[PDB]
Amino acid sequence: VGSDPVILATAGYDHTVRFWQAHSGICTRTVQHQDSQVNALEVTPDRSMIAAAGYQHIRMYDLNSNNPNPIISYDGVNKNIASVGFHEDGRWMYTGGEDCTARIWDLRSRNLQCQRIFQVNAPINCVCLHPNQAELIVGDQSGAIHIWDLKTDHNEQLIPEPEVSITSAHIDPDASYMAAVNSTGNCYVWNLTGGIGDEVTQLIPKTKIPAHTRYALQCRFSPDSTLLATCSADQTCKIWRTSNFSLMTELSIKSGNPGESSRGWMWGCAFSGDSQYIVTASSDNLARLWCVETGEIKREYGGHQKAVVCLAFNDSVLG
Amino acid sequence: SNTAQRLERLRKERQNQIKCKN
Repeated sequence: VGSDPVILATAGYDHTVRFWQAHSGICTRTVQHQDSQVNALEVTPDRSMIAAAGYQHIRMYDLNSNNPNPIISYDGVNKNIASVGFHEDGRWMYTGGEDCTARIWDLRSRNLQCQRIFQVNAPINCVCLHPNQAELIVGDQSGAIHIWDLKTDHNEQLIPEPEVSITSAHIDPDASYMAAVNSTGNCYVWNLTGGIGDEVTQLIPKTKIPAHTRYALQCRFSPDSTLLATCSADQTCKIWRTSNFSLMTELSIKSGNPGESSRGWMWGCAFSGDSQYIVTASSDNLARLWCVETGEIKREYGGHQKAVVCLAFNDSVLG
Repeated sequence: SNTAQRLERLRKERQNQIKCKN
């Protein structure tokens, strides 16, 4: 069930997606996702359904009732779906597939046909909606960032560095910056559109922040737009500031022992409405809850039987 | 008669099968 202002779920390789709440770390509902693994899951902004996307299908799971089955399934693509998302009023789906495409879907059982396709020469790894719900970022395995506006049908392509695949990109809800990470850990931050009027979409490279010697897998802002957390394959999650882009906080799950040899990577993270407590998904068969100030963990959920690669954490707007 | 049991099998599983939209 999901009749609560805050919700939390994780997904991975154990063929289940777990829902729980951060009161005592006990699971509420284990929804059965079989025949594939979940790349990414997202909850609907009306807080009625959740969506798990992995390997050629997007499965909806109901939140108000107790149903372990995929009520609505979307198929048609031929490979994986890296990331999905919805309009903030629940009108259209932006889904980035593994093969070559970033497409739109219509959520109503009617012939509206607001669905378009965007085709590039590379397998795409990340999609990100603009906070004004007008533009969209595509990030692929050739290091290219396709700024595609849904009003027109022409798209900008930007290459900071070729020969390296970029993995994630995100824009803070205050619309201040745009950061992105690649497969060597470099995190470039361009200044986004300042042209609120007619969507001119000018970008100037502000900084590149060199960290994360291993692969950097996900970078996300905060809703307060004062912090930015990024997770990397050296079993670390580091939160930086937006003032001078220095290191605010460092978190690690490393045991300090040479007998483990990277027992689990840092796959995903998310902020809260206060930007005070974060929830992190590591591949050590459990998820953690940390604070952005004291450094030490505050909570743990270890009900999974395999690694987990994606997690969803939304709460109420007040915070 | 094998066809009657196969018909029973198909109707019983088809009753549970069709419950979702693709």
